[PDB]
Amino acid sequence: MDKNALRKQILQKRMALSTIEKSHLDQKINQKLVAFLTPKPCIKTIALYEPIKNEVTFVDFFFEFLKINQIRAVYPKVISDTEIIFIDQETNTFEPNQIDCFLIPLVGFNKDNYRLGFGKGYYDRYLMQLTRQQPKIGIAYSFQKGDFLADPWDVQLDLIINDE
Ligand SMILES: Nc1nc(=O)c2c([nH]1)N=C[C@H](CNc1ccc(C(=O)N[C@@H](CCC(=O)O)C(=O)O)cc1)N2CO
Ligand SMILES: Nc1ncnc2c1ncn2[C@@H]1O[C@H](COP(=O)(O)OP(=O)(O)O)[C@@H](O)[C@H]1O
Ligand SMILES: [Mg+2]
Repeated sequence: MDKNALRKQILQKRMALSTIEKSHLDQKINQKLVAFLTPKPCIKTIALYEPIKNEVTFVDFFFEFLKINQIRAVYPKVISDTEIIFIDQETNTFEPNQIDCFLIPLVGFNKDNYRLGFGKGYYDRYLMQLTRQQPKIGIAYSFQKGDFLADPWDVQLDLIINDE
């Protein structure tokens, strides 16, 4: 349904979310997230993101679950307008394969688990460098589901953790 039309629609529905609901959906999601990792304590370095246009938020206790398990959290930083890189708190940059798992922010997703981002293409571009079959998990509210045809360059997400 044209990636652009489906963006404005979902993005707007997400911006109209009430604090209490958002809170109720982020809590649920962060919990499915903690229960998602524990059963495979192999992730030593994980890719997160800094919630922006009302995206799913990462809660305090989630950051604590990573703290007591010595898991490093690296975040995306746009270099120019070409590519993005991932760095940690001390600002050291970790190469693509130094990252064991990617928790990705998104606007929408279709039945084939393809992502719909801001339209820049940084993630599709980046996530092609992963040669370790690292998990590409999309984080999102259950209503971010959308019907759109994927382009040849679109990266397919392995799992889409949502409030369900
Ligand atoms: N929290 C988060 N959300 C994201 O979806 C996002 C992020 N992290 N992680 C890195 C990339 C970068 N996404 C970007 C999206 C848009 C523009 C951009 O074009 N900015 C406009 C601003 C609009 C304006 O004021 O005109 C510009 O042209 O300046 C840059 C980077 N990304 C994707 O998952
Ligand atoms: N892996 C890639 N290599 C080269 N160009 C890309 C790649 N991925 C995306 N692009 C370009 O960047 C743009 C990103 O648009 P789009 O895929 O719709 O963004 P989004 O993933 O945020 O929905 C596309 O028009 C495309 O031409
Ligand atoms: Mg794409």
